[PDB]
Amino acid sequence: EVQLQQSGAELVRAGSSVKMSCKASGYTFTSYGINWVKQRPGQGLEWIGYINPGNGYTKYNEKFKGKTTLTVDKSSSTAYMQLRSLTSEDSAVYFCARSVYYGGSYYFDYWGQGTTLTVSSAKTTPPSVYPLAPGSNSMVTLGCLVKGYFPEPVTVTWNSGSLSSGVHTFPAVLQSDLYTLSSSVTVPSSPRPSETVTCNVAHPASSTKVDKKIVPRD
Amino acid sequence: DIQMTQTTSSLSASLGDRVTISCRASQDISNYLNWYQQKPDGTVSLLIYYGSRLHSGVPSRFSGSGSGTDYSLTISNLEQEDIATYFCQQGNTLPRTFGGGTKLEIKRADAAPTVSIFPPSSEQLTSGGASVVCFLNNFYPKDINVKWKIDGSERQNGVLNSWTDQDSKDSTYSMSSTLTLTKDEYERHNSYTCEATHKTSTSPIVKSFNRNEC
Amino acid sequence: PYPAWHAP
Repeated sequence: EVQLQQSGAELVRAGSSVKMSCKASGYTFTSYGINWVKQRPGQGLEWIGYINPGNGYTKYNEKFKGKTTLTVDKSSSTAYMQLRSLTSEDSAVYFCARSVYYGGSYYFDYWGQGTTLTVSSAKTTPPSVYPLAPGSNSMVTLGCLVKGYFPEPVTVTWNSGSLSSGVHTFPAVLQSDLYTLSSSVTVPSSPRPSETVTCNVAHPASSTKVDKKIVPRD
Repeated sequence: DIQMTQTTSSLSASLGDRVTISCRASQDISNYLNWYQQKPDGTVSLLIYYGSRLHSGVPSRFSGSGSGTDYSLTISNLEQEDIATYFCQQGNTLPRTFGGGTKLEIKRADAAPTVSIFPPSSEQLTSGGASVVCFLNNFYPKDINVKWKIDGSERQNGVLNSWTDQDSKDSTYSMSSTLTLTKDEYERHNSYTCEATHKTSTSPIVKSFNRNEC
Repeated sequence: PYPAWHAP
């Protein structure tokens, strides 16, 4: 098959730059073009520019020009995209794709998994796990606020797994340059505070495995 | 240049139906249109190319058409596997442009959200911060407006929301909303409210607590 | 006015 393995996630400080890879396999690297598409998780896809491996030619999207640079190396079938003077606006996942000719034009027939680029000054920091107990009825919801960590991901489970049904762990959101997420579990009134309910949040990046117990009150 | 408007952001349907996703160019593209299907997992793959007719080794039940500015991907005999986001792309002029994309979801019967509000934790307050959290769980349709009130009036700074994708067992959505304040601002007020407007009732679903009754 | 590869 045709394959495109892109680089690993990237973490960088605004003002700085980065260089991602796109290694091609299973086809003649120089017989096809590589395009770059950005997907900020806002609203769609943007065409950055592109390049002809054999040709060395490059064509940019006016917007991404000036801060973007596409290159290639052919003694190892790899293409590179370099972003400069990064900003919050450059946080997105970037894809590379192959271009095939047909009719009088192109289209992308194969893509890479994509490369996540988070522009930030944070450093690995463990989250604070706050227990969410109700406030002063046959089913009761309890929460757990995982606040102030970096970088993703975070693993949350309740009672180490034994509490599986009725659990909603939400996508993390960036606030303060740090991620924050929440999780909720719904157990009958007979289990809590009668028994113990604990959220277990793991954060591989900082080698942290926190177990927070949800106790009555505040 | 030519920009594509996929004019429906989220499209709703049942397994088995005939789904039609549209896309309009702000100018004639002489049939230089392509369709991609991105999955929740993040990966993108091609479907149909050129004028919308041409196949790239895929299920026959994927078909394309259109002719000037108006095109469409039609998934007859829809399937689970097919639940994903579809983007159209024009290859007539530079720069290349895609549409906003259209995301399919499974059709389910309406369900009001269950709502829960939670005061700041002791643990957190001792750190000088204060976050009030509100979950709105297992609701459908997925459109919803959460509104916070402090001491009776709206508040909008600090509010950060998160939404889960449609669930796999049931086809409901869940949402979390969090109001973050400093410890002092929080202790300067009494009542906190989480109001959920959803077209399940014309009346909001209200949850709140007072720091005094705490 | 300037080069491309399917268009302007």
